[PDB]
Amino acid sequence: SLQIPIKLKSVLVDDWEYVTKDKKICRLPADVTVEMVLNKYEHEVSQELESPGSQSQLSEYCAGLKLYFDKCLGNMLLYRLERLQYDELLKKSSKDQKPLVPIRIYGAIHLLRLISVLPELISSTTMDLQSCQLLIKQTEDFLVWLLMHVDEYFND
Amino acid sequence: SLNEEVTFFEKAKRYIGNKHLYTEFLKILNLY
Amino acid sequence: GKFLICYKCNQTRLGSWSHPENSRLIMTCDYCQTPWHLDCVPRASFKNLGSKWKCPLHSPTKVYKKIHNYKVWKKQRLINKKNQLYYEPLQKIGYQNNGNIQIIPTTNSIKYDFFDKIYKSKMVQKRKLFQFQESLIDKLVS
Amino acid sequence: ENEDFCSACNQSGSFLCCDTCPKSFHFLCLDPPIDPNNLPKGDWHCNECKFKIFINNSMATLKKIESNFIKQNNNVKIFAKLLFNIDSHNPKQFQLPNYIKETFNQDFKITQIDENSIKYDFFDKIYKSKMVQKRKLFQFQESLIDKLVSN
Ligand SMILES: [Zn+2]
Ligand SMILES: [Zn+2]
Ligand SMILES: [Zn+2]
Ligand SMILES: [Zn+2]
Repeated sequence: SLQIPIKLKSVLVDDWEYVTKDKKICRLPADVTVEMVLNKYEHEVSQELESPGSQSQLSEYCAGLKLYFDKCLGNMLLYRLERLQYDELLKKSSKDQKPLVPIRIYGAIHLLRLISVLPELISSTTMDLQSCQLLIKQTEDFLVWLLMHVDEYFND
Repeated sequence: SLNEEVTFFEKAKRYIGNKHLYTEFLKILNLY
Repeated sequence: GKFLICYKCNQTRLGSWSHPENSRLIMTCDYCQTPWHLDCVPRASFKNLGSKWKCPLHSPTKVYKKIHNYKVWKKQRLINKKNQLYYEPLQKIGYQNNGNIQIIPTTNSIKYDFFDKIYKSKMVQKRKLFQFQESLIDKLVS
Repeated sequence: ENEDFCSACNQSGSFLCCDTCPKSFHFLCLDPPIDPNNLPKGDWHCNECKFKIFINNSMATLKKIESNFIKQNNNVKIFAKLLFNIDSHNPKQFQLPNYIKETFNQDFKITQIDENSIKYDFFDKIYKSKMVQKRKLFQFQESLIDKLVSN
């Protein structure tokens, strides 16, 4: 039930053009990670949010989105000329003995890709009504918080 | 001020005693 | 063999058979067996026949609330195990249950999670208090 | 026993024929980028095949380990159901969503709730009620002040 505005659609289709019709992919450290986005997003919304209950849902949604990004980037959030990049990342991670982690690697734009695939992905299996509404509500206010400063993370 | 706010629930549970009465107390607090 | 301690007064007034007027009558609830004095809950009868006596600690199965007409809520009747489905919410906070719920056991991090969640929220509230009173005194000058 | 096209990336190339499902994958179209000429020796169970023989194609044990998995991670609880489908998901190329391409025993279900959720809900709703009555009192006070100033 997502109705995202035209600017997210435009930046997503221009990323599609850069990833399909062009060989160019995102930078290695992908600059600002979703770490940053979710972190500050919490630091602004929780100071705008009023109830302790709503802040519990905010932190819960942040942690779940981070873990889902980590556990689903290798499953859907990849394109051509990025599987080799992911292979290079996982061979580099085993060199310094630290375990691999997608959250602090990929850019906030693959997070927006996860939000884009989320409506079709959620309705595939058995899921609630009210939990679904909570998820799209957190989706929509996270998206409008992105819409406040798209130019911070989506400028070429 | 903060400490009593976070400590109210389990001190209420300690004052309740029986776990069935605390279950009905949580049912009351949910119905509210 | 222990003493039925009344819930409200936290005492059992057994009496002494030399001063039997010092003995307070005690009954037990017909559902949770919680013993109550006849004076702590205002009652004169012992509820010997008719309906089962319910102590004040039990949650109601029927309540009326004011609309400000009215609205009524009745708890769902018990259903046998072959046709009764108990389901666990995925949403923890704000799940609109019909008032018909079941309590599951709670299984150190959660304890401190509650502590910071009140801190932050109350902080935000102070800020919400401080953002509106300044607009009030800045309205009086105009 | 094999597929002419890769069911993940949707072009033809070097394939790995699975045993049960006829779908085949490229050497990178897998959760892990299986190194060509270095593929582990065995039957080559895929993620779907490993999900079926992990649960032994019976519903009761799969729901019980799904509930056990959700019980483990209550911090990511709303996404916990969505973490499970991933295990039973064969990684594929990101095909765009369609809108992105453009420009009765269930009625009397008893809710299984916990003490901490009741605590959070009670605190949330009392804070909501207290500050909506406080803010409406403040708004009525401001409106009455404006009415007395204008009069
Ligand atoms: Zn008494
Ligand atoms: Zn009773
Ligand atoms: Zn492929
Ligand atoms: Zn297979």
